[PDB]
Amino acid sequence: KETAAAKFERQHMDSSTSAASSSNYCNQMMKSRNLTKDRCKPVNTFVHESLADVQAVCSQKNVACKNGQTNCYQSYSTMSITDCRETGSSKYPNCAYKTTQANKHIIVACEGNPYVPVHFDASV
Repeated sequence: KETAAAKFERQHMDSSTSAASSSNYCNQMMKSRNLTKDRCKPVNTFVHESLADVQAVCSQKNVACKNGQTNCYQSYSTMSITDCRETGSSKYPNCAYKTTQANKHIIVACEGNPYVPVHFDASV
């Protein structure tokens, strides 16, 4: 089965670009990372930082997760991210997104040994 750590990398890591490439980026990436296979996933964030820098967030500021669990962590530094947001006119299987870049602190949930990101909770 795909591991939880690998699923986070597939859904949320894009270190090959420094920023929300193009207006096409979320349309291409939501499809290529398999987030439009079963339905249009409504919102998703990609992080444009190294894998090591995202993994290191699991040792940074401990914050409450939106679900009330305690295993979330906020990055001390801002990170380059792209938020993808399904358009009003998007109909599966032709899932359409708006691409918006930001520089924000990320909040991730971490689990396991090694203790690594398994969930993207929020950006602030």
